[PDB]
Amino acid sequence: THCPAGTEPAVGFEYKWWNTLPSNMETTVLSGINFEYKGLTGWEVAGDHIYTAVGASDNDFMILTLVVPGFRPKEVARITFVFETICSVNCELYFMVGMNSRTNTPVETWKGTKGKQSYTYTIEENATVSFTWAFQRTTLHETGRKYTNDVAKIYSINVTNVMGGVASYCRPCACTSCPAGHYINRDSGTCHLCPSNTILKAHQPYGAQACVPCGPGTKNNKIHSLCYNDCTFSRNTPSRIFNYNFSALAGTVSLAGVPSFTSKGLKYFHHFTLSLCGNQGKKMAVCTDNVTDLKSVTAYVCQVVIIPVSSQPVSLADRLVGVSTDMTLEGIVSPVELFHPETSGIPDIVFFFRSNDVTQSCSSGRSTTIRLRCNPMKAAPGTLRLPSMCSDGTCDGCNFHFLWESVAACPLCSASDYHTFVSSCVAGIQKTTYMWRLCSGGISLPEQRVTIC
Amino acid sequence: FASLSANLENCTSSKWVPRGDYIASNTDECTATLMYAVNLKQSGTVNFEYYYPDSSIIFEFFVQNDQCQPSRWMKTTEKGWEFHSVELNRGNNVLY
Amino acid sequence: YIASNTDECTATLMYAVNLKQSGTVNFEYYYPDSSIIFEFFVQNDQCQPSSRWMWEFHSVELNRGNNV
Amino acid sequence: NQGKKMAVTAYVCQVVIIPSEVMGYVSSQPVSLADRLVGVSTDMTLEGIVSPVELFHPETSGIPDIVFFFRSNDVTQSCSSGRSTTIRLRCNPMKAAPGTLRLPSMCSDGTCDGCNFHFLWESVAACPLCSASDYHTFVSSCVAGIQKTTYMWLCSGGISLPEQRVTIC
Ligand SMILES: *[C@@H]1O[C@H](CO)[C@@H](O[C@@H]2O[C@H](CO)[C@@H](O)[C@H](O)[C@H]2NC(C)=O)[C@H](O)[C@H]1NC(C)=O
Ligand SMILES: *[C@@H]1O[C@H](CO)[C@@H](O)[C@H](O)[C@H]1NC(C)=O
Ligand SMILES: *[C@@H]1O[C@H](CO)[C@@H](O)[C@H](O)[C@H]1NC(C)=O
Ligand SMILES: *[C@@H]1O[C@H](CO)[C@@H](O)[C@H](O)[C@H]1NC(C)=O
Repeated sequence: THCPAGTEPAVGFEYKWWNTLPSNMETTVLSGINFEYKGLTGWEVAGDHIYTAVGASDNDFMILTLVVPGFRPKEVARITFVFETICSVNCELYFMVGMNSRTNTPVETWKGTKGKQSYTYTIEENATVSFTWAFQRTTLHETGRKYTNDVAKIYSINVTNVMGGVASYCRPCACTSCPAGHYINRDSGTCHLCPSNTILKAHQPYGAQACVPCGPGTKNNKIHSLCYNDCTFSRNTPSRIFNYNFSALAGTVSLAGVPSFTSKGLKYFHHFTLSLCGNQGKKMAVCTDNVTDLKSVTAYVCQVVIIPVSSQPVSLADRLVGVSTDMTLEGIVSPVELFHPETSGIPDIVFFFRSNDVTQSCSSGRSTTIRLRCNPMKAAPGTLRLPSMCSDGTCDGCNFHFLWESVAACPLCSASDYHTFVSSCVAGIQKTTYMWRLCSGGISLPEQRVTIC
Repeated sequence: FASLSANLENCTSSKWVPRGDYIASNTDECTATLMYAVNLKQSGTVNFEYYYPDSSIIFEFFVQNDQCQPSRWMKTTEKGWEFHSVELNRGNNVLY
Repeated sequence: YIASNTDECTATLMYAVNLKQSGTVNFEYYYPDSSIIFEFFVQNDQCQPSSRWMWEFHSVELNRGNNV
Repeated sequence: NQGKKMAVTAYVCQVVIIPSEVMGYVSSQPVSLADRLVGVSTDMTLEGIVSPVELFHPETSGIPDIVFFFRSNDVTQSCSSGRSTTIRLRCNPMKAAPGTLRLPSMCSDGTCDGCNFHFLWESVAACPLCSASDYHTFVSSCVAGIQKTTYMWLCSGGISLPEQRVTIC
């Protein structure tokens, strides 16, 4: 049925059945023994699911390569698979992605027998991308095709934002792109703006349901792509109002742990580039592959391990969770037991920023916790100290936590904060001197005045 | 051929192994050097086929010359085995 | 004789001779002052170190390889 | 160390060292700088030896700076008067570290004078030991039957801060 003119023209790939092999995907066999292209038929269609066929030997790779030239408009394309593996042992699904026709790189490699599951991948930028699923029935080499039970079933393939493809499903639109901050809505009939302090998601176009309000202690960016942190948090207490400042923490810092030897003599140490707030929500802390040049991920906190170099870059701060002094925020907590109790004793502040990427090791995803502290003796603009118990900070598996200490982190004291030492009227003389008793900045110290009694 | 393997700073058990029709590099983190000392009586070249599956392990092929005097890194290979060749002089060139 | 550079610069005097037989090298070296250090080694056929530091008389042993 | 100059034996030792990794492994040109004691006082001049105070920045505390003098006995052609070493002492309240020795910015090598080698040391302990009357008095007078006596402080160490006491008026 023809897509209505109201909805935007959307083309997507969906192959729930395999009675006819799609022209985009082609089959090829790479022999495991000789590592050469056999030119065989790696995968045989069964009408409902595609499985690996038996070649010269079970060790041979069964390649099914699907190539798309471009993407029709950093999650421009979210490809989803449904892989069901009846394989017995030595079961590898080398799902490789070729960015801009580069050398194939396996983003995810499942091991062992697994059930049907959905896996999503992110295409950072538009380019020619080929999805190749390589299967090896057995890692060990044995003579004869004695293992044909190891077959991988992929009966569903979904591709989003594809160029030159069929329109399997059409998404709705009002059809011009609404300005940033306005949620696209077809039933309304006009570009309608989201409420203030809310961020809109482009994955779900219709309605304001995808438009989500910002978290505590945050401000909305003009683009509404992600929330922005004002760097000044104000909370109410019975005594007075506490205004914790973090303006000086906008700049990035370079803190790395001590090198650690591997099982062999190789040594490594983790280095994180942290940008707490500021820059109008721009998370420019990026880690690149300088060693490759002889990619880059944009996040407030950047993860990279460098040997005595630039490898394993993954984003740590993609989505803002919340900002407040409470330990818990949207079900995310920091390991406060590792952080030593601060000397000042004021309630500690913690910042939360969760990364969007989800891996096999991190089923719940990568959530980053940043603990904020204030210390009067820290005369330096900022002293970021790694937790002693977890030098690498990866002991939690998904929560990476550092400790920052600076003078500016103390709350902005009110007027009544400074200690009063006014002298009373005896012998015709009185003195009024005011000085601080945890205060940060604020009005200068008032001078003394003399008056007759 | 001298299959010298040394730790970069035990991996002594990890070195370039004669897997079969092809030799195989060590997967773990160590420096496995395959060196050949051949005295070329005439100017010539070397032609060897090298498979570069992944960028995790780097490949270096430099022929040090007669005086021990020393683009060394080999680019990744996709699809086929690919082909490599460099020029050699009349000196006692030692391939590594 | 030949003179070393009085500057603080690394100047090397290299000879690549192919010994068909095992032999030695016998050379006289003058060391007036310790300001300039003297290094003398032999690198075997696989470029490799075969002690290193030194009118008097000096001599070392060489192998059948293309000693440099 | 009971006068033992174990830092050639001198209180201040002069040695220029090239990087060891660049060489391939460093300790050369050792000469003693502090063999004879000249004098110790806050005055700039002592036995005809002065320090280049113009190179040292004015201290933040503002108290009269201290300078230590130790002259080496060796006399060379370049140094007809001999090697005399000047050490400038300063105190800074914000120097929470036990000691921060900072080289003169104008003369990085410290050999611009030719015979006078001078460094700058800053630490909290360098401040003078304040007396009893140094701490500021903020005693409250007797009005409405209540009075408070609180004492608080450039002082270094000394007697602890006295606590407040309450007494009827
Ligand atoms: C890529 O960038 C530079 C290029 O060599 C290297 O890292 C820097 O190296 C310089 C040279 O000593 C240091 O001064 C810098 O401190 C290094 N950067 C950091 C962040 O420490 C290295 O080759 C690569 N580094 C990274 C981070 O990709
Ligand atoms: C892929 O999944 C998304 C998730 O909502 C869906 O909108 C889209 O229509 C799917 N692709 C196809 C071709 O149906
Ligand atoms: C994506 O890149 C391809 C080339 O790799 C290009 O042909 C295509 O037009 C691009 N898509 C755009 C610009 O939307
Ligand atoms: C050290 O290397 C030797 C040489 O192969 C090996 O036998 C020994 O097991 C190694 N020591 C270890 C692995 O602790």
